[PDB]
Amino acid sequence: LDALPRVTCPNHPDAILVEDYRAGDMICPECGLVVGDRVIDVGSEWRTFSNDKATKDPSRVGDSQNPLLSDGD
Amino acid sequence: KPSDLHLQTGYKVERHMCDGDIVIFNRQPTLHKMSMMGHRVRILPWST
Amino acid sequence: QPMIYICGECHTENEIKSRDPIRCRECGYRIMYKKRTKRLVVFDAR
Amino acid sequence: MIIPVRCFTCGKIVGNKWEAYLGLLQAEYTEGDALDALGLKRYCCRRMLLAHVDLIEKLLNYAPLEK
Amino acid sequence: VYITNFHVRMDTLAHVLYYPQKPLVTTRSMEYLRFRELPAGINSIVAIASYTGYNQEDSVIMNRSAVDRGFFRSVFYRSYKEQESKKGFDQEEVFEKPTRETCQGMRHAIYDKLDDDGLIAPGVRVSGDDVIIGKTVTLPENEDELESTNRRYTKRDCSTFLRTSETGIVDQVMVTLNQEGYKFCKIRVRSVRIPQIGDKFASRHGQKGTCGIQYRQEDMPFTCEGITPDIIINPHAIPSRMTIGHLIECLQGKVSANKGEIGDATPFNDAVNVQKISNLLSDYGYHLRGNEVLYNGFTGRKITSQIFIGPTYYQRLKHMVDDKIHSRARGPIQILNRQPMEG
Amino acid sequence: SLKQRLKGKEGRVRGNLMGKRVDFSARTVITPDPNLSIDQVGVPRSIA
Amino acid sequence: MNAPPAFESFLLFEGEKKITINKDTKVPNACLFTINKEDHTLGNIIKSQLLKDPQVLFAGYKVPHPLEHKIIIRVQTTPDYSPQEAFTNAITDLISELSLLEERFRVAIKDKQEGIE
Amino acid sequence: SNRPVMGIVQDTLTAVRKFTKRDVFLERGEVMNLLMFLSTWDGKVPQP
Amino acid sequence: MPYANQPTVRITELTDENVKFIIENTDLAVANSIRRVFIAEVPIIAIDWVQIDANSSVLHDEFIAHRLGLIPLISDDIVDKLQYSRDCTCEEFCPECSVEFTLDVRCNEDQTRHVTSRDLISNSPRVIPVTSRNRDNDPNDYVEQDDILIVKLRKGQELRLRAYAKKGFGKEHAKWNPTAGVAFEYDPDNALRHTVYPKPEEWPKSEYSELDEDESQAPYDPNGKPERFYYNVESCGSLRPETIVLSALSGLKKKLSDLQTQLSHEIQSDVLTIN
Ligand SMILES: [Zn+2]
Ligand SMILES: [Zn+2]
Ligand SMILES: [Zn+2]
Ligand SMILES: [Zn+2]
Repeated sequence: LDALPRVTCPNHPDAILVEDYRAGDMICPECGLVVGDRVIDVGSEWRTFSNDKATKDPSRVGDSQNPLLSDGD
Repeated sequence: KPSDLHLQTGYKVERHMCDGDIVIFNRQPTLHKMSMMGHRVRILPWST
Repeated sequence: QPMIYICGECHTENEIKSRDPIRCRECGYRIMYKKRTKRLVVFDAR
Repeated sequence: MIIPVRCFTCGKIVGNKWEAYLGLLQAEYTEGDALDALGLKRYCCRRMLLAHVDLIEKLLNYAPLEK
Repeated sequence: VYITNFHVRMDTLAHVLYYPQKPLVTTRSMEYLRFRELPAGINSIVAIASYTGYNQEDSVIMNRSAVDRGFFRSVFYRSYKEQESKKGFDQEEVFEKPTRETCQGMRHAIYDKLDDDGLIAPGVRVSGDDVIIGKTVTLPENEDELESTNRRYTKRDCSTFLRTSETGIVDQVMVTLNQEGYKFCKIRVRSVRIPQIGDKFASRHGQKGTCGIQYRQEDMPFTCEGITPDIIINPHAIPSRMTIGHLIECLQGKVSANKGEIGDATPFNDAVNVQKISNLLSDYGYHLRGNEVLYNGFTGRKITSQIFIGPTYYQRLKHMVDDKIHSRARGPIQILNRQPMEG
Repeated sequence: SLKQRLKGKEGRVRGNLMGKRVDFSARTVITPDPNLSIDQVGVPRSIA
Repeated sequence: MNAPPAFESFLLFEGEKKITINKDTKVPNACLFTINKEDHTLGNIIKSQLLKDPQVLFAGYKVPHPLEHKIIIRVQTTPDYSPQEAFTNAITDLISELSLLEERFRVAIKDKQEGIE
Repeated sequence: SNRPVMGIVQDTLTAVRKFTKRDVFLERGEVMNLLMFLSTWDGKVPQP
Repeated sequence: MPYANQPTVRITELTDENVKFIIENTDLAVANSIRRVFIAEVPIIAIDWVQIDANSSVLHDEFIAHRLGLIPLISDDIVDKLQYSRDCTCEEFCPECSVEFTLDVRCNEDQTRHVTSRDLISNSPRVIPVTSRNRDNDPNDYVEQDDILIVKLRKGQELRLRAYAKKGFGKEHAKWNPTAGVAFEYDPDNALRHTVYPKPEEWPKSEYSELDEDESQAPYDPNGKPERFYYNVESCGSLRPETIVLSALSGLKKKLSDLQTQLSHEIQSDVLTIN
């Protein structure tokens, strides 16, 4: 079970799958069989995605932490 | 086809919370024993 | 859509199809106003 | 701020009496006289007209009022 | 209300009143503090009565027909802002209007209420699902190649969606730039607020009370001519907290209403507010103690007790009952400990 | 570090074992209603 | 709006009914009526018409909840006189009484086109 | 403390001592109205 | 039923804004039920649907639309013939019920212009609008004859909006209330002794106790009966006072006749017989 791009259904090959925000489920249009295993939500983690800092505060916190570069002086 | 769904015996339906359900009604914060008792639901308008 | 913002000083519209940085003629400030939505909106009198 | 029509207690009109109450005070400086000639008799109607300020005169004094 | 210019200010928490009526029984000390010009409520007639026993423990009973006429009708003014800042060297935000196929990451919402520029126009029935500010950003660019163009490429949907709680309408749209040098936007959401059952209220004497229940005008008692009360307070709420001053405003407001003069409420006067004020009320054609009898609104039987009626100035707290609710069956779950979100 | 996440200073003890969040719950504003029974609790329509 | 609309308080639905005929399972020969979408405006006049009639032994009315709109009527009469005729003769006496009140009301208002004095 | 926690005070306390007052005499039309308000009732009107 | 109480109507004084009458020989439940009909029962026509096309004044649209429906629209043109919108099964709105109300005003001068209810025209046929210099043909008004003022428009403010006039009554919303307040009083001497009146000397005499001038300080009467009910219906200006009673007595019998028809329908559907 590794060929899971973004759509999959055990009964028929899925094609489209929406991402509901009011419920956080993978509702399928042509049937409705969800895929299960809900991780973090895209809408709930909007402000914590990509630019998950306090307005431009890179310094990349991985090894050589240096809060400067851009907008940090 | 919501009006044409094949269902048999042994399934689980997540319907609404109808009347006659015994639910717990605590206080938060709790100070003594009789502060986490149960009650029966009753549908009524307004968020009260 | 002719609705391309409204100046806040001279109170004049621009009505141009471009991606200018909210620039306007004569007046050079950044106080931008916007028109009303042209759509059948149903209100109430209660 | 624009007194409404029909009081919240009874229902007698009073919204159209603010323009006439300000004119009676210029020629007659008496609160007990202008409130009687306007048909107001009960205490529920006197509360809506007396306890009401007209702040709309200070809002219309602005100049940027066209867009 | 707190100022005069209400169209130039765009604050996240702003509440105004439709009819800011000045209080009747007021003091001369607040005349210099600019209080009679900017009040916080109206002079609602509060009749001390038991009614049906629904105004128990910091709660009152109001009229449903009075709210329909304009009883404490406020407007919820909330302003939002989204800074259009950079995202790297060649990464930045672009205000545009993508489609369903030329972009990815639109959860489930569509762009049916947006504009070509990337914003919303004043007068659109926005809800808890639509997008108020639409914007996209890219990151891979040169990384995603080798027959990977199609139509969306790397267009990530980073639009600003409204929280599933605000069901208002856009009123004002302002676009300007700050000292940061970035062209941002600032819109305001206009919502209708009505005193529904459950909202938190207060009083000028300190006896706060939420909206217990609201009945019609026919279901409420009335006097002789037809004076229907607006707010019913618990009579037992006075001896439980020794709030004697609440009965002073309820009696002083009745005398000033029959006379037509702003009576002074100086707490250190020599006019004797016990016998002189009581004797003046009996001259107009009422009881000197201010007690009146009402009639039953269901059967028509005379009330045995005497309801002490009179106007009393109240206020309105900022505690929305529909905003403090929180309920969910099954939604987003975190990944750190497999637990729900914050709130 | 690794010890602070388990010591108790808002780690895996106080912030999870002694203070987490559950599902299926409601918290509004209570209102008096003596006409109801001793077990008939109020249930709003929006919550239901 | 979280609460019901303004028209739901009086307008019925396609699956709801007005008056409901139900019999009692306690005292012999009795019926417990049930009228939907109605407040205390109508329930107060039904008891008054049955109380004056000496052929009625018991008559009362209550509501399950004051915020809702539903009234019930439990009448108990003699074992010879059917309780269904007591409520039927009571609704006909009220209409005949209000009809005569309107007829006499139109005569008094039309007997003074100029003035009584 | 071997004592019940249910308390009946405030509005549900003054009307109790006033209903049993010596200066209280109900009429005939008010008795049948209160009998129907009972949740349960055998159906036996008491003797006046 | 054999024996029954007969009505007794004696009109005291009727005017244009209020009416006074006395009802005798009736039950106490009838006196309280007749007051609930004179308020929220009579069908009144008023503005319901509101649409704002263009607005550039100092007030928002949610404040003008609230004051538009509160205007006491007159109903002296037989409003019972209008069919409800929920029973017309047409296309939302139709000229048979919804009356088109259009507004168009523009202030180009420097001084402030007062916008009243006269600028609100109507594309509907010749139907009487609101009481604002149109019905009172007799030169005997107040001082200018007005009911409500929209907003004080200054130099550079326009106002264009559309609205319809649907059908409703007081039970649906408080804006369809043709009567302001209804007075009620019976037996000023307190014969039934429903209350106590502590020290009757402090209690003043009302305007209805003049016919029974008693000096015995509230006389007692054991064999009492609710007789002689006073009334003073005061309208707010939406309908003629003596006409509201005529339109309420006919509408009250229609509600009672519907229950009588529904009662016979349940008997035919059930296995119980009455004949
Ligand atoms: Zn599928
Ligand atoms: Zn410009
Ligand atoms: Zn009034
Ligand atoms: Zn129609």
